[PDB]
Amino acid sequence: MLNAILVPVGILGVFGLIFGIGLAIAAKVFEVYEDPRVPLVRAALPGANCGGCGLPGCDALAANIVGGSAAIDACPVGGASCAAAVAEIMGMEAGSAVKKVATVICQGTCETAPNRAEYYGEMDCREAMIASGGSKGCRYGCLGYGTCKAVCPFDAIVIGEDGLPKVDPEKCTSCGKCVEACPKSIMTLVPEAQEVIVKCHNFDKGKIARLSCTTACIACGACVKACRFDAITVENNCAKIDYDKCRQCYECVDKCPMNCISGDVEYGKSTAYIIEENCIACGLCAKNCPVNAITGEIKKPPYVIDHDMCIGCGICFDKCRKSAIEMRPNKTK
Amino acid sequence: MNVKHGTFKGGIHPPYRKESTAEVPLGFGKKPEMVIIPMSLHIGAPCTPIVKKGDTVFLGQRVGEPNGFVSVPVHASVSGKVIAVEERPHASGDRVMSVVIESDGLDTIDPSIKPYGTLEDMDADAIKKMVLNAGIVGLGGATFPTHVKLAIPPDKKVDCVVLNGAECEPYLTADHHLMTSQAEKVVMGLKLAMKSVGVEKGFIGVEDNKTDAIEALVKAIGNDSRLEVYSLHTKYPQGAEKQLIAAITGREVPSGALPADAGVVVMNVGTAAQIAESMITGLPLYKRYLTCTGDAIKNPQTIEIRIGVPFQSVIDQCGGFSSEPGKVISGGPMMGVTQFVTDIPVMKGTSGILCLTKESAKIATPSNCIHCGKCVGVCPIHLQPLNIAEYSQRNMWDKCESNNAMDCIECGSCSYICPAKRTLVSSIRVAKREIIAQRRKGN
Amino acid sequence: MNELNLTVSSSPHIRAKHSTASIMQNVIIALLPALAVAGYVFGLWALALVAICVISSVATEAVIQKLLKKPITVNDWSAVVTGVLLAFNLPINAPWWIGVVGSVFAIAIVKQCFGGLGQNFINPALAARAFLLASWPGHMTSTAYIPLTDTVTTATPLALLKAGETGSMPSTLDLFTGLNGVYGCIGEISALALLIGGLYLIYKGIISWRIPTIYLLTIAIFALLVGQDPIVHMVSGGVMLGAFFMATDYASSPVTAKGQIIYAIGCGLITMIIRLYGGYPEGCSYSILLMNVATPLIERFTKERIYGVTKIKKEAKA
Amino acid sequence: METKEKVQIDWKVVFKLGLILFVISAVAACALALTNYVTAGTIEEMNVQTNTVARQEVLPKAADFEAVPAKDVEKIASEIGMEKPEELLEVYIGKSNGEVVGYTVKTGPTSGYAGEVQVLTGISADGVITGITIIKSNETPGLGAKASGVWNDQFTGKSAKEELVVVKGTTKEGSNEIQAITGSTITSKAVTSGVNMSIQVYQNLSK
Amino acid sequence: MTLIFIMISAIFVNNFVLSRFLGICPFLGVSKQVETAVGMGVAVTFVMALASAITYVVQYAILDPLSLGYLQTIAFILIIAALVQLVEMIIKKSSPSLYQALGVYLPLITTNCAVLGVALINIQNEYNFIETIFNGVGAALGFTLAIVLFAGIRERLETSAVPKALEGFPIALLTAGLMAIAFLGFSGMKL
Amino acid sequence: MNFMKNLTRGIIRENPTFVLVLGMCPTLAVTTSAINGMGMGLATMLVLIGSNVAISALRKVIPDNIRIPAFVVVIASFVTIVGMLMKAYVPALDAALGIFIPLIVVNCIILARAEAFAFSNGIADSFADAVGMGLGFTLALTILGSIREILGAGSIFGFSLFGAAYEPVLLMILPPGAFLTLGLLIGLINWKTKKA
Ligand SMILES: NC(=O)c1ccc[n+]([C@@H]2O[C@H](COP(=O)([O-])OP(=O)(O)OC[C@H]3O[C@@H](n4cnc5c(N)ncnc54)[C@H](O)[C@@H]3O)[C@@H](O)[C@H]2O)c1
Ligand SMILES: Cc1cc2nc3c(=O)[nH]c(=O)nc-3n(C[C@H](O)[C@H](O)[C@H](O)COP(=O)(O)O)c2cc1C
Ligand SMILES: Cc1cc2nc3c(=O)[nH]c(=O)nc-3n(C[C@H](O)[C@H](O)[C@H](O)CO)c2cc1C
Ligand code: SF4
Ligand code: SF4
Ligand code: SF4
Ligand code: SF4
Ligand code: SF4
Ligand code: SF4
Ligand code: SF4
Ligand code: SF4
Ligand code: SF4
Ligand code: SF4
Ligand code: FES
Repeated sequence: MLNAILVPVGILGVFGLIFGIGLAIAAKVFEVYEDPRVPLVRAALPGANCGGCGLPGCDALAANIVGGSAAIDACPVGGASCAAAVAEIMGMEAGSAVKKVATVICQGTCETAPNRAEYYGEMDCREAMIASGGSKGCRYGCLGYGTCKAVCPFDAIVIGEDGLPKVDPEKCTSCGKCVEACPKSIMTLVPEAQEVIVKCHNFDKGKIARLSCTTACIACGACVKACRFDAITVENNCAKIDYDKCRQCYECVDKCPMNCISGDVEYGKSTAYIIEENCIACGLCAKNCPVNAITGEIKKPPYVIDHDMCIGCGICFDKCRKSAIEMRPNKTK
Repeated sequence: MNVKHGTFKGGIHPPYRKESTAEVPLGFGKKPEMVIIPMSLHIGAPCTPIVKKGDTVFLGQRVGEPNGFVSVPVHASVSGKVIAVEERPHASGDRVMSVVIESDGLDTIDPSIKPYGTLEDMDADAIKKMVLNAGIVGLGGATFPTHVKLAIPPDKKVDCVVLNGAECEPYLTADHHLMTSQAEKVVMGLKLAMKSVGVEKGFIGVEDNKTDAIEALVKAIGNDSRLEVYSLHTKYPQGAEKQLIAAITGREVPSGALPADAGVVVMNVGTAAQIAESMITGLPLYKRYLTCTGDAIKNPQTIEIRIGVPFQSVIDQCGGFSSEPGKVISGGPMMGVTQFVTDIPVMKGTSGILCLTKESAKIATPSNCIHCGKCVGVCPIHLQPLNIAEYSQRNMWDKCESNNAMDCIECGSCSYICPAKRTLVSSIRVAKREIIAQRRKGN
Repeated sequence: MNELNLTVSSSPHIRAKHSTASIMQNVIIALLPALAVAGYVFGLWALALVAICVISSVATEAVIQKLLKKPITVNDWSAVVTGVLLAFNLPINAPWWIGVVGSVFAIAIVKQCFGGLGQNFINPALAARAFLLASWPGHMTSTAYIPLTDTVTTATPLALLKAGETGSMPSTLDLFTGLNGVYGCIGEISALALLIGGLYLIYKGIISWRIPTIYLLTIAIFALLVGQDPIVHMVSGGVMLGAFFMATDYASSPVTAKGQIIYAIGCGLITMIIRLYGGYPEGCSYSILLMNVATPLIERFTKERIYGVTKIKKEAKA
Repeated sequence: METKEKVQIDWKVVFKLGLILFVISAVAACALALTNYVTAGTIEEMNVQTNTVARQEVLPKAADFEAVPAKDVEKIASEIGMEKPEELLEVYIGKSNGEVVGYTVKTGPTSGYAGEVQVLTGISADGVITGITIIKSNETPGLGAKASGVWNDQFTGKSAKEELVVVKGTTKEGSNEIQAITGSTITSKAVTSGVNMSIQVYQNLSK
Repeated sequence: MTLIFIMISAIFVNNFVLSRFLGICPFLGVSKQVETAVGMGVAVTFVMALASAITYVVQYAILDPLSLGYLQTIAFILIIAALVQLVEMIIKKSSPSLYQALGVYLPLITTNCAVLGVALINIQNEYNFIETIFNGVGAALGFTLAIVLFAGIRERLETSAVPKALEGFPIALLTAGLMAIAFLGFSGMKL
Repeated sequence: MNFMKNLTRGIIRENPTFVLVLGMCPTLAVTTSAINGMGMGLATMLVLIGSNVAISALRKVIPDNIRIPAFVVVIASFVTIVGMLMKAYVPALDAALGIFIPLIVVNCIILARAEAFAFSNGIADSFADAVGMGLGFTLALTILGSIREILGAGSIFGFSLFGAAYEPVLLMILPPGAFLTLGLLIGLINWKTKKA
């Protein structure tokens, strides 16, 4: 009766032993020679498989990296957290990458910028670019046929009723596909904190641009004169705002002849709102303050200051050694 | 004369409407009052104007110097006073730098213009210099400079020069009248080009439907055995460069290469005629045989016109519009570029002014592909457009490149023969542009 | 200035006269004589079944294309062609619900689920026959039942050939014209009408001679090699309609010459093999479906040499 | 050489892989042997009981069935005229009250559509087929699975002196004629074939 | 003639994917491209041939004399899976190239029904050794042919405008159903 | 919190027949009726529970080089146990099943979930995942079998529905019927998920 149990145990044990010995003697010969750098980076990447960063797929970064050909923030979909994770795996500091959103720099509707010749063909922006360079009255304006919407994989672009595309700030990962896929080179990336943008991609002179569209940049030069910090420049008869030096004083939007800059009059006006606790009545603010909206006598706490008008500025977080001045948006609406 | 027949594989037979203008005798045009001379009259780099407001020029005066090797000077067509230098509408739809100028009224010629001599006095370097100085470009549509083509590289061997007298497009009968009336100038230009290149074989490609042109060319050749004339089967796109070279010489131009690799130098008949005219008289290129036709024109005809005359003036010269046009085309139906306004000056490379009415411009909306396999059966490059178009519409540029989308000549046969009224050549052009842009961005 | 409202396009600005609607109308015009002979031999019920199939196909396509928010494209006459070719496959004793179910399956699953017209990969009218034959064999087995004497047919001529009972076969000429004592599907009584329709289609340029000519040639060659009568094998069965109107399908046949030649050779070989040695009395549907399955391989392996490339010898990627 | 002798003392991975696999396989084999000892006899007992109740259903007139020796099972199979029989499985003789009442034969089929089907045929002593039953059929459902049920009633009460023939029709024109199942004709010609071997065996046994 | 009949029945008449419901998960998972389909076919062919040989030589020599028909499946697994592991090892280093980890489908060659099913059928049908190898090779070639044809059809359907709801796996299932409908014509062939 | 989350993930969100696309041979081969689908679902659920529990309990002794032989040996032992038990108890289900009862070892779901989740997780989490995924597989098989039986036999669980004169769609229980039904069902599920 015993042998009926010893026979299958012995047979299966012999088979398992010889097969395991063969597999182990083959495994050491069949050596892959891999490094522990690809397996620990697969859950850090979002794995969206969206080509706007370089190599196809999202499994290509964990075949690269050991060559230094790409930066830590090469993947914009993951963002600051993924960049910091990759940097701390590689052992270096992670930069403070500001989140960016795709934005159209053309505000032209079918009523504002009418066409001059009806178009026949496929409903696409590149196909319209082929047919004698677009059917729009403005040569550089947005066609509105929806190529940027069909390329974006996160469904963050909705074609509006006026023909221009609107980008939802919550669903945009700044992958950069729509920027490359727009034939008119209109789609750009703007920081989320930036509101004052020059929304006209027109390179023509004054009269032609004014005839083509009702909100066209004519390179008059009033916005440059209004700007104090030197952040907006007129090149190729078009205005462009440098987002690094722009402190959002909301003065270029006021002095534009035809509201070419996307902004509203609600800004600043805080003539040195000073916390009473952390200033020693130093009296370094009433001296000039160029427009002279601070003047007082030494200003022992609490500060006796009349608030009537200001410049906005937004730079007085460095003039105070104790940081007593607070900036708050306090205007109409 | 041993007249030989040649043809190629593939193509279409569109309904050539060469009856309303072919039998009508060629006329001339009146002296224009004002002309717009653009600075972009060629495929190369644009020129830089030197005349300012208030100046006075004559015929043949230099207006813009070349900028680079592949660039050509631009001459004033008519003597007069320049009134403005500004951006003006262009045949490509954009606005380009240009000089507008009203004419004096008596057409005074430049005293510095002199004849260049004869055929035996003119050597290859001087021929190239005269071609560059005369402002002669490719009159076949591409507007490529001729002096670049005539300057062959030392690493490439060429043995024959081929004249392209085969107008494969409908409605265009300019070259027919040119070889009918000025065959001797065509022969002289062919001889000059053959002497400039340094070869001994010359061929002429003429379709068999123009027997009068064949007889005129045979009479003009004489007893010269070094030049031959070929009667080709009436087909489209038989007039193309690769198809003509395959039909005449039998060689095939390699993919992504030039006819210099095949040992051939091909020029339009009009270019040779202009070269001979400039050698005889010394005047630059400022006139062209332009045909105005279509079902929206009262009296379609072929006329000699200057360079810089707007479309409206020549259209008014041809009797004006009979009805309201639905399409104005600067060229043939299969290769022309549609227009927005009729205030655009004529080019050096414009071949025809075609006016389609509203009834003839109505094309049905594109529909689903039925996989009939007629686009593949008419390709002269033996491609399969039903795959390239579908890959281009789905944003797959890698498969477009893998399906040889860069070998297309944009002849329009595939989109002509398609029963579903699809647009196959525009998607292929999209794929070509995106592949070239990706190559530029990657480097 | 005057507002000249023009039109803008790339190329070409002139187009051909033909279109999809013209192609399908000419196909139906070519199919009409077979319908006439079917109405003559059987009666009004053949025309009623054809009308039922046409109405079912048109309604199914219209409803499905409207429910998907797509533009309605019942004007290209593809659904009518599919319905007619499906009604030509049915017996005279098939009830109406068989035709309705077949039309719904052909339009919905085979055609509309893959994208629409010309975007499928298999033959719809033969897929709707390969589904009704396997689902309801009792109704799809007894094809045609009434001669003028009502009881002197028993079996149909193609099954008698496989059973070896050649003593009751038609004398190889009545079976051609289709007048007395021949009984098959609705549109297979006469082969002369189908031949006339195929000749008209060849003349109009809609179909190419390669597939029908090579199909009939290889069937004749195989039937002569084995030892059977080739004429009886081409004329009898659904060889004529399958070769002319169904093997020459647009969305399921190769687009090149070599592809069409190989496709026709394979269709004929598989048809003859299934007929002589298989379990079915005929094998046109299954051979055509098998060669529609293997069509992309033939398309991939038989591409024409592009102008310029001189056969690079597989050494530019190593 | 040999990857530094399998990284010197690291031959233990080669040893322990095989040892672990051996232990796991031995444990699994011991469990399987124990459960086989637990439930081996129940399977064959259930099979015998199923065959017994199937035999009881076919022949109700028999008090008990006696098994003929298998040497005889080959002996009649050898000479009564089948090319490669290989299917005359078992023959049982019914017995009731001192007299033989009939026979039961588990023969068949020859060649089915999708394999082989085992049909049990019971023939009474006076020469009347009392019924048939299918006990093993790997046929496609809906077509070949319909052969067990009402159709079997076509084989009851018929004489046992001539072979049966299958006909495609809805009219019973002959005594030895069997109507085929609609849509499944290959299966209907295999069960009747098994009945043909059964009646041949009964005819040999009656002599 | 008999071996040719076995090969024909294994490839065409009784194709494993399209007529026996064996080996469908990799038939639907890796058939997106022709090249990966061919690689899968070659790997499955080698695995199936070696498995058929080894389980035949172990079934009629070891298990049958000792009356151990209840362990059979387990034993076959220890013959199949280990070999597949070696195959997974071959695809990476032995040949210095070919560099393809298929992804959640190379370990499933052990789990493939067409690999163990052909081994079980090959003893259920009582075939000889040469017949065993021939039937295994025929089943492998049938699997390769089916997966190659399916990959070609899917690469064709890559250009068709299939609806967004049916993109991916439902269209693959519909295509497989239509392929089975087409392949139904070989049923009942008695050569 | 993770136990119910894993169970719900196995039941609805994973659903190996409808989303994961695994275990398709017994899905399309035995779902000609609801009873056979229920039996396959229960057997697969029991085998999956046993194999996942054993593998997650033996995660510290199995190296990465011989993982497949040990995994499929444990799975095959459990499958043989279950098959012999159902041979002893339920002969009708085994007779209706046939070749696919030894082929439970080659169900892709079992080894996929062994190598994906059961190897690198605890006993309780793996047990919850096995319970949820077995319930999901059972529900999918029951739904598919009910639809196929309704269309091709006119009955549910053996009780006839469309009277007695109904002529069945005989291709419904054929392999093409199963393929088409699964394709249409997955398409409907995808459409409902995307539109919600
Ligand atoms: N009005 C008319 O008569 C008319 C008729 C038909 C076509 N066209 C249009 O004319 C345009 C010509 O297109 P294309 O495809 O023939 O050629 P292309 O436009 O590519 O260039 C023309 C000439 O340049 C060559 N070329 C370019 N770079 C060169 C170099 N470095 N050296 C030597 N040669 C070089 C070309 O092969 C040829 O000699 C087409 O767009 C066509 O559709 C006009
Ligand atoms: C589709 C197509 C059709 C063409 N047809 C003509 C034609 O009919 N006549 C012609 O002279 N050039 C034609 N060309 C241009 C030739 O390819 C070539 O570039 C030109 O003839 C050279 O002009 P040249 O002689 O001034 O160098 C065509 C080009 C294309 C792409
Ligand atoms: C020559 C020709 C043959 C056709 N043959 C068939 C056919 O059998 N069955 C079919 O339904 N449709 C046929 N059609 C219509 C055809 O549906 C359509 O082009 C696509 O097949 C859709 O599958 C045919 C069309 C043409 C022009
Ligand atoms: S952009 Fe980021 S998520 Fe997208 S593929 Fe690149 S690395 Fe992956
Ligand atoms: S809107 Fe542009 S940048 Fe933002 S996700 Fe879409 S494609 Fe990427
Ligand atoms: S932004 Fe660019 S891509 Fe988007 S609709 Fe406008 S033109 Fe087209
Ligand atoms: S003028 Fe400026 S705002 Fe108007 S359409 Fe053109 S780019 Fe847009
Ligand atoms: S103020 Fe407005 S119009 Fe003037 S240059 Fe600035 S952006 Fe252009
Ligand atoms: S918001 Fe102020 S700082 Fe920014 S560009 Fe306008 S004027 Fe300059
Ligand atoms: S610390 Fe700030 S608030 Fe105080 S005196 Fe200096 S500048 Fe003024
Ligand atoms: S930022 Fe400086 S200059 Fe501007 S209001 Fe404040 S204190 Fe005055
Ligand atoms: S694909 Fe290009 S070469 Fe071929 S027919 Fe179309 S335009 Fe002509
Ligand atoms: S000609 Fe048009 S409809 Fe025919 S296959 Fe080509 S693209 Fe499709
Ligand atoms: S192949 Fe996946 S369960 Fe059979």
